[PDB]
Order: sequence, then C-alpha cells, then structure tokens
Amino acid sequence: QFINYVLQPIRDKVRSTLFQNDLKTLIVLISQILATDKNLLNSFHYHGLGLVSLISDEVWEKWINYEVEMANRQFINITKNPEDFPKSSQNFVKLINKIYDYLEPFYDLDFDLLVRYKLMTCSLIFMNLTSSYLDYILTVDSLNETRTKEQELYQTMAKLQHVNFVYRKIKSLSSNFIFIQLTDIVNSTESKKYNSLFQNVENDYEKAMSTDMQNSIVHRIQKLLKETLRNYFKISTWSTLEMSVDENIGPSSVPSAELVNSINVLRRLINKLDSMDIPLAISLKVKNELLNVIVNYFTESILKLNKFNQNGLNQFLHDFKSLSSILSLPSHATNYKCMSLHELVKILKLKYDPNNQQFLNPEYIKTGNFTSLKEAYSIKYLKDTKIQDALYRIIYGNIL
Amino acid sequence: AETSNDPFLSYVLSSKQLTNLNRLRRKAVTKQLGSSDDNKVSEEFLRYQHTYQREAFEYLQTKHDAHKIMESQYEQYQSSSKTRR
Amino acid sequence: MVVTFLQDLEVLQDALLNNLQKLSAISRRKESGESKHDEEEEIEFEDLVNIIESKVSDFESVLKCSIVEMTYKYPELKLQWEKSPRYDQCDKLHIVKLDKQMNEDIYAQLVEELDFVLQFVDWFYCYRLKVKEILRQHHKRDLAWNDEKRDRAIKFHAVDYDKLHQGTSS
Amino acid sequence: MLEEQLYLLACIFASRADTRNIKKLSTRLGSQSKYLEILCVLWPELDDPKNLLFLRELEEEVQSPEGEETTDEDVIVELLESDSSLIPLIESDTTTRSNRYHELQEFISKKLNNKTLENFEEWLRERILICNEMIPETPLLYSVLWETAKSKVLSTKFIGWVEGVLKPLDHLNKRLHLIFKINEWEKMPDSELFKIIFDGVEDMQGYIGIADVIEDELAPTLSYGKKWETFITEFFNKQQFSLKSDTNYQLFIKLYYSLEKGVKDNSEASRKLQSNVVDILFHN
Repeated sequence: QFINYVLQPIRDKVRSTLFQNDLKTLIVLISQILATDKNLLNSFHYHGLGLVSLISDEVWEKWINYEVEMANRQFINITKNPEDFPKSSQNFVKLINKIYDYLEPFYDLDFDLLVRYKLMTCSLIFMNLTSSYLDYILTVDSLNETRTKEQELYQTMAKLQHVNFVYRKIKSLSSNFIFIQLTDIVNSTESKKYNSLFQNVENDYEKAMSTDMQNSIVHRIQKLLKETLRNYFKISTWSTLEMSVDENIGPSSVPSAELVNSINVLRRLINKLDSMDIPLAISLKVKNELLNVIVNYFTESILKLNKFNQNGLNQFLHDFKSLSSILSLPSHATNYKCMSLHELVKILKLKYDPNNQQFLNPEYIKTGNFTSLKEAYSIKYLKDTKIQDALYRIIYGNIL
Repeated sequence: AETSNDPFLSYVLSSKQLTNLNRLRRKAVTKQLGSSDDNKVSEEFLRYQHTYQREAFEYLQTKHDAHKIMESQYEQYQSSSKTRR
Repeated sequence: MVVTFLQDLEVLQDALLNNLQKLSAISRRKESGESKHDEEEEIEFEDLVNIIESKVSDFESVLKCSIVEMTYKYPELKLQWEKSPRYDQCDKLHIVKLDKQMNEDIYAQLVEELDFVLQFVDWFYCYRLKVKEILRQHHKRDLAWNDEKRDRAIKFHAVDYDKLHQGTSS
Repeated sequence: MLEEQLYLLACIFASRADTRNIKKLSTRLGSQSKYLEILCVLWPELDDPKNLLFLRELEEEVQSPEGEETTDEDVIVELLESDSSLIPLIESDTTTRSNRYHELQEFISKKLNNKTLENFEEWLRERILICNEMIPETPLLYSVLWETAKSKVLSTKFIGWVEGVLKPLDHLNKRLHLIFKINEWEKMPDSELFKIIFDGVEDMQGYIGIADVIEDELAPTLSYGKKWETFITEFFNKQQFSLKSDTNYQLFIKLYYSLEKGVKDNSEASRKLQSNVVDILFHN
C-alpha cells in the first residue's frame, strides 16, 4: 500500500505529462519504465501496480497501431523486390528477432490489462507477419521471365529451405516462454485447448512442402527424365544383345551408352537436392518416389516391352542399379518396388538356371500353386498371375 | 540426512510395469493391426494410451531416473574407489 | 552398424530422459529454498531447454522419417500420423490399408516395428505433455519463487527492522 | 560375495524377462528354493501366455549337469560385458550392496507372506494366485503349464484342486462374467459360496446349464470339501425348494439325482438327503 500510494503521485505527474508524446520517444519511455520496474523488483522490492497504469488503453492502441504499421513497413521494405528473395528469410527472422527483441522488454511486464495487447501483438504481428511471409514466399517469382525447369526445381527447393528456416524459428517462438504464457492464458481466457498460436501457418508450411512442391518436383523430375529416357526406351538390342565376353571385367560393368546422359543429369539434380537443406523426411520421400517411378518405367517400358537374353537382363539390372545408386538410401533402407524388381529379375534368371528345370512343365504351370518355386528365390512380394506371365514369356521364346 | 534411494527395487518394479506395458501394447497393436476392421480403430488400441500412456511414461521416467541415480551412485563409488586406491 | 531409425529414436529418447532428469533436478534445486549466502543455473536451464527443442525437432524428424521408411517398406500398408490439434488428445496413427496375405515373419516384424513406433509416438506425446508440464512447472516455480524470495526478503528486512528499533520503550 | 551378486543378477534378469540369462543362473544360487522364489515373485506377473515351460523343464529334468562349467566369475564377467547398463548394478559397492540384497529379500518374503518354496507345485500355485490379482478372468492362464505336465511332476492334490476349484471357478466366471478372485473364492464361506452358486439356477431355460454347474463345480467341490452333507443340509431343504415352479421341481429332481449319485458311501448323508427330500415334498 505504501509503495502503491507513493507511486500514485509519480503516476500523476507522468500521466499528466506522458499521454502526449512522440511514440518513438514513448518507446524509450516505456523501456525506462519497465527498467525502473525491474529495479523496484530487485533493488527496492515492490510488487504492485507499476507506472504502466498511466498509459491509457487508447495510448496502447495507438502504440500497437504504430507498431503494426512499422512492422508492415519494414516487411514491405524487406519484401518489395525479387532479388530480396535469397536472404529475405534470414532478414525476416532478424526482423522477427528485432520485433521479438523490441517487444521482449514489453513482454517482460506482468500487467493484466495489457495481456490483451500481447495477444494483439502475437496475432497482428507474429501471426500476421508469418502468414504474410508465407503468402509471399508461396506466391513469389524472383526468377527471370525466361527460365529453365532446373531453375524451377531450384526456386522450389530454395522456397522449401526458406520454409524450414522460418519454420524452425516459428517452433522456437512457440517454445518461447512468453508466448507459452500467452497460450496458457488465452486457453484460460476463453474455452480453447489450442496447442500453439498459429497451428495452421506451420500446418500450411508442412502441407505445401510435403505435397505441393514435393509433387511438382517429382513430376518435373519424371518429365525431364522421360525426356532423357527417350532413346534408351528405343533400345532394341536387348533381344540380340550378345555378351562382350571380357574375361577381366564383370558382365557389362558399364551401363547403356544411351542412358549415361540421364544418369549424369539425375546425379546433378539429386546432388543439388542433397546439397540443398531439406527436412530429411521430404528428401527421402521424393528420392523414394523417383526410385518408384523409375522402377515403374523400367518394369513397364523396358522389361515387358522387349525381349532379353542372358546378358540383356544383366545389363538392364546394372543400369537399374546405377540409376538407383544415384538415389542412395540415407543410412538404412529397403524398398517395396526395389525388392519387387529384384524378385522379377530373379524370375527372369530362371531361363539360364538349368537346375530346377522341373517347373517349366505346363502342368505344374497350370497347377497354380508355386510354393516350391517361391522357396527357390525367397520371393515375397509377387502374385501368381505375374509368375504365369513370366513363364509364358519364357516358353514363348522372349528370353533367349 | 543422506537421501537413501535404493533405486534397485523401484527399477525392478518399473521394469515389471514396463514389460507389462510392452506386452499390453503388443497385444493391443496385435488386435488393432490384426483388427479385421481396417476402417475402425479398436477401443483397445486407443484405450492403451487412453489408460496407460501416463502410467507408461511415469514408469519409464521412474526407470530412467532410478537407473541414472543408480549409475550416478555407481560413478560416485567408482570415483571414490579410484581416489581411494 | 546401420543405425535403424528406432535406434536413433531410443538413443535420442535416452538423452531426452537424461535431460529431463537434469532439468527436474534443476527445478527441485530451486525448490530447496537456497539463498546466496542461481543466475548461471537459470542460463543452464535455458541452454538445456533449447537443447530440448533441438532434440525434439530431431526426434519428431527422425520419427517422421521412420514413418516414411515403414510406409515404403511394405506396399500394402498405408499409415498416416495425424498430429492431435488438441493437448488433451493423443496423436493418431490410422493404419489405412493392409493386405492380409503378407508374409507371417514380415508380418510380425511389421508388428514389432509398429509396436515400437506407437510406443514412441505415445511416449513422445506424453513427453511433449511432460515438457509443457515442466516448463509450466518452472514458470509457476518462478512465480512462486520470486514471491518466496519476496517473502524471504520481507521477512529478513522485517526482522532487521524489528531488531533496529520499533519503540521498544513501552 | 558371489552369492548376493548372482542374486542381483537373478533380480535384474527376471525383471527384464531374460530367459536366456536366467537359465544359466538357474543352477548357480546353491539353493533351488530361493532361486525359484525370486524367479516367481520378481518375474513379470504378466510375462507371456506360457514362454516359461523352460523353467518347468529346469525343474523337471535336472539329472546330469553336464553343461559348460564356465566359472561363476566368468559368467558374471561375460554377463556384465554383454550388458553395460547392469554393470553398475553388479559391479557394486561394499555392504551397501548386501543391504540392497537383504531389503530385497525382505520385500520378497513380505510379498510372499512366509511361503517357503520347495518344488514347482507351490511355485505355480502361488504364481497363478498372485497373477490373478490383476487377471480379470483367466484361471486357464497357466493351463498349458500343467496340461503337458510330465508324469509324477504334479501331485494329485494339485490336480484335484484345479479340477475342483480352478475349473469350477473358471466355469462359473465364464457363466456369469464375474471377476471372482481365486483367493476370494476359496476364502469364500461355503454359505455365501452356495448362495451365489445357486443364484440364477432357476432362470436356466434348459437342462445343460442346470445339470452342468453341479456336475463340474458344485458336486466336485462338495466331494473335495466333503460338503455332501452340509450342502444338502443348507440348500437341499424345503426353504430353498419351495416346489412352486416346475423349474424348481426339475432342478430339485436333478440335484437329488446328482448328489444321490455323489453320496453312495455315506449312509448318514443318504439318510439326511432322504429325510430332506421327504420333508421337502411333505411340506410342498
């Protein structure tokens, strides 16, 4: 009571002489106020109403209005030109940091009538700036009018790296004790159980980066790939592919000449990918999807669409293995379609295994049960119809 | 007053409840995945961590805290023995 | 030694439990009524917190990675991790597709992996709950401990006041 | 020194349900009793449907201990080297370790409540008991542990106790979906025990359930408890048999047949039941 009532005349003097003042001056004013409040916390302990009470709600509204104005201003200043792209995120963070640095002492106060304004600053600044930056980076083109597809990949992955760079900062903000207290209060202020502030901005980031740019990337990669798979698809020698019998080198240790270019392209592309900063999950997804589509292309446009000999399957498997090596699994992985292709090529290798020649009889074929066969290669991922297709292709001379 | 813990028996009980939790979870996901209703999550699956989540976490936390108190006691005894040697 | 995602999960979880025991020790340290007769202890708490958030990002990351790995291991399986939009509700793992003709050994292996990952996602739900609980615990302890230091300074200044002079001539 | 050490190894292995580790240690304690005891009380009460016939066999076939005579110290060393986490547990301090060991043994004796353990019999019996403390309805839990039981490995006492207690309580639980604990069931005074046994026996719309519970639960209990006469005294009377309903009449005839078949050597019980039935029909 004593310290309250001795602050009272101080409050009177200042309020009579602070309600009209420069907002920029009001900044240093309120900072000195909260610094004296620190002082009266530690040095001369007092734990009642501070000088903040002088500032009328209208003054607080004018202040946060100037604040949101300066926020939007600095934002448009750092986001007005395309060349601002590659560093904006960082600066953006900095701005937020600055904003966080600027509001951190204001956030330090504990006065109740202002927690509302802390909500407003969280929404109309932090939520607002994050949403606006999300919209911008989502709808932005810092790239020249004339451009290449690889550049589209590049801007998408730089977008994604900006997404992750801002998203980790958003998560740190979420873990910030001030915003934590904000969320706890607002959950106790209304009937809500919100786990964060944004809860959508982060979700929008994740959805965009995991579906939109992910799928566009894999689509573009598939497109340029089929573009590079043009002549390799036209390879007809698979039938009459006589082994270059080299006693010193394994069978066809070098891939098809018409595919090495595609190999170098993919190598470059996935190299840019790996060198780019992505949440590992998305990289694994897109790499497995590229693996997936190349498995599909190989099994359909190559395997089923051509006759092969002993050396043909070896060459083709070698090509596939090189293409997959371009897409190295990170530390430890299998793949459904990879094991499927492996089962496939093992089946194809039945023609040149003159040991279990008993199963090539049409009546064990028509039997429909191939448990004995499936326990010869440990096949695990095939139906029975495709086995019939394979043995038909074998009997029909498609495999010499 | 030196805080005597003997986190051994508490670790034992926590491992007991832990294996119990683990087999309950195993049977639960067994009934769930082996759940013939591919479109309905079993109340057993949900109810596992609707009923044992906090127990599992507190038991695991108690296990780790007990093992860490024990291994701190252990490095303390080790340091005291080596300094004693 | 290919380090399975579950192995990273258990190592990171074990580290996380180390950190939980440490920060809980810090909390119970500040729950001891200790006077300077704290600052770098607070700093260490912030550093350990940022460690918690780094490691929790790593944890959810490798967790998503393991989920993807599972999805691409088995063809017939369609799993989807739906993060609960509410604190009081656990996260969700809807197994959408599963063909019952898969190999029994691989079936049980997927069973054990699902078992471990469900344990992990739920333990992680409870872990996020627990770190929220312990940061609210720390901040509540800050509100109570600044107030208790207020009351201790008030009591010390009060007995100092009282021993100085209070009109003891009556 | 080695005894308490291998003891705590038994503790940790049982707690972690490591059959592989506990197997070697089985013959290392020097007294099978204490080994089986810690093996019973400390083992996970819910460890597996069976997964434990191995310890039954370690109880059954121990005749030629020609296993690898690895020195106990080697066993300790390879065990700690295999699991570093329990090195701190085993590579322990001075008597503080023995203090832990003694308090563990006291906790074991307390949870046991002064149950000496001599062979598999009371082991499995007390195991079933203690696990049923949480088992809602599965008196059949350890069935496999005694169904493939070898010759002369279980006493006819245990067999008749299962057939006359475990099977009956299981059947009645499955009949009415109740959580009657084995301990509370044998605990249960025969008065209320029959009271609940004959509770909805008149609602039985058929001759199977009527003539089944008596066959497998009530009559075996009466034979095991020599309760042929006390039951007919307490229930086979006019008060319990008002003969108001045809169902009561059928049930009365059925129980008369049943225990008449049961009582064939007790002349006093036959006279008692004859007096009972003639009084019942004289009165109703």
